[PDB]
Amino acid sequence: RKNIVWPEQLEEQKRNKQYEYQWVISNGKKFIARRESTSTKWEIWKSIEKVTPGQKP
Amino acid sequence: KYTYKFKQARAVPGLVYWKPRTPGLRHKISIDYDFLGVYTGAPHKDLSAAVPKLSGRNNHGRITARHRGGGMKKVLRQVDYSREKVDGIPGVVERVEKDPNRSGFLALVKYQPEGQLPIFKYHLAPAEIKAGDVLLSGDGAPVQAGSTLPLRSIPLGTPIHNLELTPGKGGQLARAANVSAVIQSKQLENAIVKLPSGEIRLINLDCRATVGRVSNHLQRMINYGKAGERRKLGWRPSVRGIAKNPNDHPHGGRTNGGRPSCTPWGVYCKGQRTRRRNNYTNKFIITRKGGQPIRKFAEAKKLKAR
Amino acid sequence: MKRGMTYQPSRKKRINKHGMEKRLGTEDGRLTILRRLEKGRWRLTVDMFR
Amino acid sequence: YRNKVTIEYIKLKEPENDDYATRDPTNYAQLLGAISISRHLDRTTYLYETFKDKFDTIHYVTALTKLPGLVHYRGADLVMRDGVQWSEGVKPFWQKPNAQPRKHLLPKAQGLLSKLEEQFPPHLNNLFPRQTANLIWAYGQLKRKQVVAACPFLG
RNA sequence: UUACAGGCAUUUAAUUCGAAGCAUAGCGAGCUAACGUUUAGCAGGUUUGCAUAAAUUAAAUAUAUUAAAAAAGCAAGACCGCAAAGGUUUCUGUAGCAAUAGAA
RNA sequence: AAUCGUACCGCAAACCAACACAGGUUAGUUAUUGUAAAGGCUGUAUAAAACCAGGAUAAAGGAACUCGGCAAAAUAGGUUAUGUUUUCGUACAAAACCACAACAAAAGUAGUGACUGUUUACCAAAAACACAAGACUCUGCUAACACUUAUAGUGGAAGUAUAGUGUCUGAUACCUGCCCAAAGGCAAAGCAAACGGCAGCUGUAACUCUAACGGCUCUAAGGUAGCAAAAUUCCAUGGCAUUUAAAUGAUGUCCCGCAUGAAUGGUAUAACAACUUCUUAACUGUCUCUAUUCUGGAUUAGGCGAACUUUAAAUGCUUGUGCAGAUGCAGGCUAGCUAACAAGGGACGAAGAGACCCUAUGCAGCUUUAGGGCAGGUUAUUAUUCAAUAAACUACCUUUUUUCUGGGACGGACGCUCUUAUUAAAGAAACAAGAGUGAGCAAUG
Ligand SMILES: [K+]
Ligand SMILES: [K+]
Ligand SMILES: [K+]
Ligand SMILES: [K+]
Ligand SMILES: [K+]
Ligand SMILES: [K+]
Ligand SMILES: [K+]
Ligand SMILES: [Mg+2]
Ligand SMILES: [Mg+2]
Ligand SMILES: [Mg+2]
Ligand SMILES: [Mg+2]
Ligand SMILES: [Mg+2]
Ligand SMILES: [Mg+2]
Ligand SMILES: [Mg+2]
Ligand SMILES: [Mg+2]
Ligand SMILES: [Mg+2]
Ligand SMILES: [Mg+2]
Ligand SMILES: [Mg+2]
Ligand SMILES: [Mg+2]
Ligand SMILES: [Mg+2]
Ligand SMILES: [Mg+2]
Ligand SMILES: [Mg+2]
Ligand SMILES: [Mg+2]
Ligand SMILES: [Mg+2]
Ligand SMILES: [Mg+2]
Repeated sequence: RKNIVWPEQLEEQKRNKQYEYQWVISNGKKFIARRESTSTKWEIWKSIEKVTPGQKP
Repeated sequence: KYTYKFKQARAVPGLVYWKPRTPGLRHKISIDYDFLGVYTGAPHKDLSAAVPKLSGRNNHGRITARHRGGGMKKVLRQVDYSREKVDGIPGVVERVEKDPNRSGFLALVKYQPEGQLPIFKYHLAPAEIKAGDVLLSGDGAPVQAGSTLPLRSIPLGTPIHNLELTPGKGGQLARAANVSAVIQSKQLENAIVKLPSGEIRLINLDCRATVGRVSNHLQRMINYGKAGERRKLGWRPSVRGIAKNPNDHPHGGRTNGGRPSCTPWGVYCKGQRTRRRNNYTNKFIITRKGGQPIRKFAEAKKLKAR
Repeated sequence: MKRGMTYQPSRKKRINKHGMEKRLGTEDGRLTILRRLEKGRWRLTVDMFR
Repeated sequence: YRNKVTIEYIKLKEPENDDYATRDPTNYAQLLGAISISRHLDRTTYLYETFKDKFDTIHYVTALTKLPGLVHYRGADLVMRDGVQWSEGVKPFWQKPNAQPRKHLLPKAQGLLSKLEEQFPPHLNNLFPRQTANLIWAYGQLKRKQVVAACPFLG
């Protein structure tokens, strides 16, 4: 079996994942939306109450 | 060779002799892991992975390895055959575990490098290593079971296992249950090593090996009592050649064995050689299994042609 | 055993095996579409609707 | 060996120079070659649509200079000579007065040229006398044929 | 000799209809065969080999120990059997209810 | 907080089967001690034929039936002192005792496979296959081997000779003898648990018989133990004993056995079997020998409304005749008319351009030491830093495998001369008959 992915490889790929960030407003509340660089789907990640803009969480 | 007197005696420790309550239990002999102290639970989460069964089918989807598939779920363990990462750091054995993918036993070892977090690894268990033992590798280690050293620092008569053909790729030669290899002499840049099959070969002195044997001495005493016991392991039944029809096998016809025994593709299977006569690796093999000199094998059809 | 029941309908199977997206994925499927355009069939695939 | 055998080796001769007819260019030089040796307007239009962004000043000049040769005259306005073959300054036919282009080629040439003229202006300051001369010659040919009425960049 | 009409012959699908088959290219695993991933089901009873607890409950109470279904478990290609999956024997049916069914 | 599903059918007259088709179709829930809450569903008009199907009861006998206890019937269940066999776990016999209403069905002998399993959808479920287990052989890791145009890639295996590939035997117990000559295959000049083989004649012990014991020929070796009228035996229903009133049967036993025999295994074996064989107990409409009866169809009435088939018809018997078995032709007979219910002798009755056999410009699949080829792998030789050639082994491609004939096969025959019968001109056939020949001579011109 020449193709196996071990847990160490899974964690390395997860830590090397890039995202595109976009701020949106919903019902007067601000949310952060992100899209994975290798996909075309956007999703709402978190709100500004739990995230600090300007850092790398 | 299994005999019914062996099961009746019920002598060898470490085996489970199932009482003949049913037809499928009369000849069944297994291994008692609890009596041996071998852990038979789930593997370490950070050193294991769940994978689908292939059932002997390649990327084209066709059967290339016959009589496979239909077993239980498969989980694979990652084993560090080369301990070059942890050369200086000593390791403490936590458990000895059983793996259905191999015939030997694996050992879980924890390392504590200075200034870092603990590290866990799997290693092929030597013959006489139990939980709590200390394993060491690299220069400055004693010549004792479980130690990994280059061939330049191993005595001639000491049995070894998990030997590396290449300097740093990893051990590949001696892995099966209760097997070992010995060193006969050491030359300028090579050592003469006798392999478990009885072959004498040249191996570079910078390769590494582990002192001792493999850690399962009850492999040959097992008897599966049922057909379904090997079905659960992932093996399927096979049909004899003379039982098939002419369009299926060379032995298909009504008569039995009209022609000398051969493979399904017509190759004689009772002594015909399959290794390449001009194989590049002939330069490292001194004597083949059974005592045949390499030159006798390399130059056998050339004399007949002449 | 009684025969004649070789068809077991499944909507997901029908789209995947004979759908337009499948016919357009290979060269031979594209040729099949052209053959049906040349003959002038009103419905090109089982997957088509307005 | 009752039936004697004779063996012959046949070599398949091929043209020395490659005609960029089917393969897609993948380099700066390959794109120039495909444009220069293009045989039909459909080929030139295909190259521009697919590799639009991989164009330079030389590529735009080459496309313009070759467009006049891809516009063919009507077969009814040409008379074939008896046995004459293409040579240096000699053609296998002579043209009737005021020959007209093919009916179905004018819209293609006009459409293709309009796209080229749109993207050219930024490259006007990177031309050499050879490139300027070829552009002037090409437009004059494109005016003799009913493709353009004036040269936007004449000034 | 040339032309025309006719009879016969040669060649080209050549009086008409009809095979089992051979070669090349495409469409099929929603039936069935093997396999992969995910999911679910199998009343009520019987026989047998093992298994003891953050400190099992009582008595002995040291010493020596003893009694108790004191176990919300594992094992069996185990047994009688409702569902279910099969198709052993008989009869009915035979263009039939059914191009393979019904009752026992 | 947007977007899509929400009606109706869903063990069915609405889904899969051409149908309102006795077939097929997944999961989740509900009442009920000997019963059963909710909910759901509903059949042209009659009856005192034969016959057919599915049930019930039956005097006396109880397998006398039949290829065969097929089908039907039957105290069927539980606990036992004692005995037998075991692979020590099991399995079987057993007088007797114990049962509220429901549910109910044997043992022994032999043959073959250890066992649970799997198989020809639609005539074969088995002794066939698989199986745990034994042995042989190949494979040093970029392993052998398989898929592929392979220069890729993938399975083997992320395994490492206590492992993996292929082959034959088939739990277990006791055993497993000799041969590598010739023609092949493979290999390290050797290999049989690789493919295969394993004789004949003749003389001899008190009377007889037999031959313990001799002689000769030949071969690579000459079948050892075991078992044996077999799932193997042509004479054949072999001889003897048991079993019955009666034995081509069953069991045991005698045995160079046309043509038994040791891993294409030999001989036994507890348990197991919708497998084949025989026997015992009990039970019975299987039978002597049938009778009565219930339900449904048939049968009678109204309504609705098919199919096979049809050269034309107003369509008797008998003997004779004839393409050789006559409703239709010749003689001798036959005289109210049309149907209903019932039976099935004939119409060489209907259904499917005979399958058996022979004949083709025949077709296809399979096999091989029938001919030819090299186009994959292996092997050999040579050359450049994944190549070229081939009388070899494996795989693959293509082609050939007469006619005559008292049907075909088997056997025999096919050219050319002389002679016999079909009279005394010539000619004249049969797988009719009786004899020659495919040369010789340098002189035998
Ligand atoms: K097998
Ligand atoms: K055969
Ligand atoms: K079973
Ligand atoms: K064999
Ligand atoms: K059976
Ligand atoms: K009749
Ligand atoms: K005859
Ligand atoms: Mg067969
Ligand atoms: Mg069971
Ligand atoms: Mg079946
Ligand atoms: Mg009676
Ligand atoms: Mg009788
Ligand atoms: Mg069996
Ligand atoms: Mg069974
Ligand atoms: Mg069948
Ligand atoms: Mg069966
Ligand atoms: Mg059957
Ligand atoms: Mg055995
Ligand atoms: Mg035999
Ligand atoms: Mg056998
Ligand atoms: Mg009626
Ligand atoms: Mg007559
Ligand atoms: Mg008459
Ligand atoms: Mg016929
Ligand atoms: Mg003939």
